[PDB]
Amino acid sequence: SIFPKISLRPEVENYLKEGFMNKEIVTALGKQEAERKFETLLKHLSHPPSFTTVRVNTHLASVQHVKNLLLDELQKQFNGLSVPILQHPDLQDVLLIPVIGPRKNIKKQQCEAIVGAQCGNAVLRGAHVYAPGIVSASQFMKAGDVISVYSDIKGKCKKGAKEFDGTKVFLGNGISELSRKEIFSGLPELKGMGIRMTEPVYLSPSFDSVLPRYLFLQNLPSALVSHVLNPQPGEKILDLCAAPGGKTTHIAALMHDQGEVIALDKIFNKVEKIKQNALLLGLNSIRAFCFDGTKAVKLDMVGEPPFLPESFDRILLDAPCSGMGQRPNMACTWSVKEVASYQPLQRKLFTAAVQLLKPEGVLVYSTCTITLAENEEQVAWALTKFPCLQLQPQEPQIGGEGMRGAGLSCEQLKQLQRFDPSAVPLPDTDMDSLREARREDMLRLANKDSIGFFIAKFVKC
RNA sequence: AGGGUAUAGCUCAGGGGUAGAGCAUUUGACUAGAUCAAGAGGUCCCUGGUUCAAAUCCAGGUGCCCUCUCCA
Ligand SMILES: Nc1ncnc2c1ncn2[C@@H]1O[C@H](C[C@@H](N)CC[C@H](N)C(=O)O)[C@@H](O)[C@H]1O
Repeated sequence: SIFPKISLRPEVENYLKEGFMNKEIVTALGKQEAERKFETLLKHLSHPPSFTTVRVNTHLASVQHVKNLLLDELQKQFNGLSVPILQHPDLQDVLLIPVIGPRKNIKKQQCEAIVGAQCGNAVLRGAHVYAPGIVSASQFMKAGDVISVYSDIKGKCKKGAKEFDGTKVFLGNGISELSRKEIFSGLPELKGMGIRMTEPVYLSPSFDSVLPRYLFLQNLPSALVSHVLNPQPGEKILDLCAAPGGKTTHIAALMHDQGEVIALDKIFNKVEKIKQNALLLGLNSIRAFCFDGTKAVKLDMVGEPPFLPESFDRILLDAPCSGMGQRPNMACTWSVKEVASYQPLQRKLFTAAVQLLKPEGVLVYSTCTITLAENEEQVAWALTKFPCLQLQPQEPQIGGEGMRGAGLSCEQLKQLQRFDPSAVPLPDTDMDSLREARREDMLRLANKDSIGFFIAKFVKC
């Protein structure tokens, strides 16, 4: 609708093109169709998901209670607007709030401000602009000025600049709470509110300091993964790549905090974020460690990692990925070598995971990318190198089936869960569209118009 | 068969030979700054290799990073 295609390097876009236009897809669909599918995808990746999905912390508050509190909250934030809060029938602990946008009738002010691309993407998802996000502002900006926020999607604005000739994207208008001086004078690493969004292009609730113990902002497929893994209370679970611990805390909540959830991560601060989250939401079965997942299998001769092989009941490999399925992602200035730089690491982590898995155990491999080399190909490779593993059907089945190209059978592809951003057209929701909307339409919208994601389920013998 | 990155206080260009921009900071002028001018600034991460010569190219080392909703 409103935004152009995702600004990719020619080589990168041609890489992905090679991915989506392979011999098998061309055979089963034709070039004229597959190409349009690809372009539709690239057109969709620039726009926010049409649904703000919120995971309920069932270990501290029920879904009903949280829903009511969030009704009061939306009553407060939207000055008494009327947006519904659906409850997913398949994902029992997930709430859905529709996104009101885009709004093309926003009048652009003269006082401007430029945020980081990531900050912009956050704002489109219903976030305000906090001080560390602003990388540019009109030199005459005072606290209280109604300013227009623009997103430096290319990430080319050098911080502190008073002018920018590069690529900007209008995010909406907001009331500033800081002058340009207060932000760029001296070097105070200051925090807090910077720009209170009052007229965003996409209208979504702000989830900063609201019910921190009860909520967790989480994409629908991400919340789905922990359900697919299906952890039972009392088991031993381990997710190699865990931080900041969304799926970790979710797993812990699904087990009623009864069992043992070991979370690993490579970066220290990230592990600290895991611990902070677990302590916040009230989960005690979570134990986080700063450790290389590729070297997590015991070899030398000495409860901390590394662990003995076949010592975990269930393992979640939420492997690091290109993140090409991210929405909204209006631009990506990556090298092709950078985009395809993940398959080896994913394979190492996968091997380490299989070694650490008990027989009859479950291994769930999940990415947030769209590439074949990081998804279906990794499944084929996994089923080839490890013959003990065997692909399993999943519950709940929500996303589409696997993409042809890895040489898998249709029976195998039906057991994968690939979420396609180009599944359904972009819904330009407004209040009139809200009122005359069948619920079964909204649910399908929430299930289809999502970020790029891929889930695969394995069992050991 | 993992990758990217290290340059001025901050944010980043550049590039085999005399160190660059924006902002911040300093000074002067004009009526504290939506004004003008002026200069202050860096063993270019460590080590080794190629080379007449490496801040630049190569290798190793180390630090930081590779969002899977919101202090960016
Ligand atoms: N070799 C590695 N071993 C363990 N963790 C890694 C490794 N490389 C990257 N990571 C971590 O993988 C994480 C990828 C995250 N997106 C995981 C998100 C997490 N699954 C969640 O749902 O909240 C990064 O934060 C990395 O710190």
